[PDB]
Amino acid sequence: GSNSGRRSAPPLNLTGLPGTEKLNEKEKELCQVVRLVPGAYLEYKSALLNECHKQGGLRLAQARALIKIDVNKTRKIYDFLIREGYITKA
Repeated sequence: GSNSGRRSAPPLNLTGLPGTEKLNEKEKELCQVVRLVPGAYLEYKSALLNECHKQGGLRLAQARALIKIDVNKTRKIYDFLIREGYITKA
């Protein structure tokens, strides 16, 4: 047999959603705790990476504005790429 991409299914809605099959063990908990969606987060994560590299020097404010899905919701997604290293904080 081989991997199935199902595992024990994380909490909230994100066990067989479109993208969780790629969500890493880290991003998974980040979206689950924030109740986010796979494709949704996968999108903002990609756009933020391209824009941040284009403008170079994007901070949290730009995140809550570009992907203004909410208040702490964007702060958690951005604080992840920022502290992780995917993007920078000015």
